[PDB]
Amino acid sequence: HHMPRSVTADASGSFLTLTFEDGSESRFHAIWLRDNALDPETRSPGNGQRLITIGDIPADTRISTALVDDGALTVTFAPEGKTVTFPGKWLKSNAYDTDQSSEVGRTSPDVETWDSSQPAPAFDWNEVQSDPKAKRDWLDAIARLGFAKLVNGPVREGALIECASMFGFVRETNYGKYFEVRTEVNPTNLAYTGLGLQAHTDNPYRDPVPSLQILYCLENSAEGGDSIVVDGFRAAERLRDEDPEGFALLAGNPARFEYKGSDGVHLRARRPMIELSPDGEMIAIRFNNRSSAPFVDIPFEKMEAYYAAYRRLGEFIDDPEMGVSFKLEPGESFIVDNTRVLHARLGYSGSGSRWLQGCYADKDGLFSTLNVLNAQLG
Amino acid sequence: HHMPRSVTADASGSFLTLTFEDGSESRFHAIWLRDNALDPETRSPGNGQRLITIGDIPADTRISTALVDDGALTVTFAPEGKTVTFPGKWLKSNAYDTDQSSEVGRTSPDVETWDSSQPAPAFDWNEVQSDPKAKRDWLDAIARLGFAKLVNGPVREGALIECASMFGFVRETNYGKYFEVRTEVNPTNLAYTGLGLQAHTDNPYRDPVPSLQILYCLENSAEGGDSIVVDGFRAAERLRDEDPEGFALLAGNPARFEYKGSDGVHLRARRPMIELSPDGEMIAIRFNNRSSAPFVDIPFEKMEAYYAAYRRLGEFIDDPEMGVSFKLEPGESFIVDNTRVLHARLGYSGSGSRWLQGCYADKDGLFSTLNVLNAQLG
Ligand SMILES: C[N+](C)(C)C[C@H](O)P(=O)(O)O
Ligand SMILES: [Fe+2]
Ligand SMILES: [Fe+2]
Repeated sequence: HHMPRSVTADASGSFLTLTFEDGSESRFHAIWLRDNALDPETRSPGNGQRLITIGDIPADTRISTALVDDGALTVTFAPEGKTVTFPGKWLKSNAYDTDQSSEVGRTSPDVETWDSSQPAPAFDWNEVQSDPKAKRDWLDAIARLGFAKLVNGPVREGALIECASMFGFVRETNYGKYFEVRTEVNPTNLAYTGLGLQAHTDNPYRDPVPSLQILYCLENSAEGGDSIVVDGFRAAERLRDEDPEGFALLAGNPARFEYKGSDGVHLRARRPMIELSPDGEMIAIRFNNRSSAPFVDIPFEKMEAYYAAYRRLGEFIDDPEMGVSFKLEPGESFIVDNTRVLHARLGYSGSGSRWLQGCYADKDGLFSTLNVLNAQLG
Repeated sequence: HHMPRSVTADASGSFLTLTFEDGSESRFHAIWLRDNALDPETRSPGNGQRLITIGDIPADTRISTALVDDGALTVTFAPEGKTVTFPGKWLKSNAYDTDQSSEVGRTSPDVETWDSSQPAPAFDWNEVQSDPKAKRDWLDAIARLGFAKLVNGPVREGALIECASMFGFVRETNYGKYFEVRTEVNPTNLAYTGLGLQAHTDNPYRDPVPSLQILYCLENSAEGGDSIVVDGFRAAERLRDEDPEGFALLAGNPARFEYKGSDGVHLRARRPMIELSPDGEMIAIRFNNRSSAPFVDIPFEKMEAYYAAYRRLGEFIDDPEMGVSFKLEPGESFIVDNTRVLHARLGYSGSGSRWLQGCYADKDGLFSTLNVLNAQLG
């Protein structure tokens, strides 16, 4: 099935049809094959960079001659007269003559959505540093599920920056490379500190949104206040399955977010609460009650139904059965994919203090590190 | 103009229609007005953040009474019995009943597109550093035009980091805090050679894409090495106006991008070459011949047309009448909005030396700095 058997070219030379040993067929256009040639004059052997532009490829490029031999495809292009070969495995892996799904709001096959039945993934600080398999599994959990907990870390200021550096790079803001989250819980504030905060993604007013968030515990002597995570993709899925028109409104119209502090910070963004790829795949969630700004982009005739959908998404986010809760002891931390997984805490149940440190990092670095680890372990 | 004259409420109480003194009308829904109330129980007086969730607003919310007085609208909401006042100017500025354009591929009102007919805007290093009016003008140019030169700067290694610090924060990547743009033996990227490069946006394989790039000249004494910038929005507009089907193909299907230039890095992204907001406004351009990966997300029946559109976009990008060309002197630099404005360079050779330094920053910080300067200067 990854082993090519034979090939036929069209009389035009505009495409060819590759038949594999299992009977399956896959068609490839001449232009696509020429642009994706893997030979040293198309792709630099040293760095993999393509050496030619689309403009460099003759617009009348066609397949002149083609043949399957010993697991590979030989193709010669006219009018260049250029012969290249493609390994069979590569052609199958990079095929586009497939039945690509067009389901609106579908999740990527790489991710798995969850509710309160999902245990919090937990990994050991020392093991992820010394065991590449543990590191791979830690980062893979953040990739697939959008969060993971790291335990047995050092009780040291700035330790979260060391965590970030294990896979990527910190998104520095006006607040610094990291920020302090100090809480004092006492009878004078327990009326409000004793209630939970609505789950949210951080900084939807930043474009580009910081794509990972790390929260790291240094001190905890206050009862309750468990951290909680909610899968924005699951909330969005539930809306879509119940109410596809409401989902389409939240995906089809941008919201506005703003943070205009008294500390000389003024951040604004214009993005939808549910962000889809142009072919319908769900790629990001932005939900934060505190920084939502006037919605000026939604037409008058859609505003009521938009608000109804918005309210419904909030109910799914507020649903106790959607939240995964956990304790953070000193030296423990968690990361969330801040383009997907919302976070908050439950109410505090007793007096004391807490000291967390917070920072942002970016997913591209995490995915790169994961890719490198998979290649090293594969 | 923004002075309310009169108001009518709908029979349902679901919206009101505000008539201003110039005869213009604007409708506002009960739910939208309630959610946007500016009073101390809905919005913090200290930081302007929202103190309610969408779920806190009653399900039955409607307008019980509404009156115009002292250039403002006073509205009472049932069932809360909550009365709030909206200034006339606030209502005009935050109106959504504005007959929003649905022109696909339109640019934001805040940007202005360009070609080779406008000389490069240039600002002075010492002026932007000391004079906040000059800084504001420089940053506003980058915001509106996506491009500005900064000249008469220091011939010093790392000076670009000082430049970044004038408005925001460096996005550190695999390439470093900053990178050395010079010929390297065993280059990790074709930028590190003497070759000419087609106009491109940096790192389309990175998601999130770096939103700003700084390029800073230390040496440019070889024959060639001229810089060219191209407005990707202008190129996209031309394709839109000439060939709406081709524009739709590039906006409606994701491309793939990949960089694996050495061991220890493997960056991938799945994004369209033309990114639109869900309401059709142009958001971003991603275009890079060197790191475009096999396009696997485009149906077989659309791939030929997709490539034709990609070719045509490339022709607009390569058009000499689109490119703004200059050769940097030591201590001169430029910034591009890397989500919009492409940069290129001509190959260099012979005696002499070329040495540029590059780094990434983010637009969110630039806009905040600009927003703060605008407040402080008026
Ligand atoms: C090497 N680099 C200058 C940092 C990036 C390249 O210009 P690319 O974004 O085209 O790969
Ligand atoms: Fe938060
Ligand atoms: Fe570049």
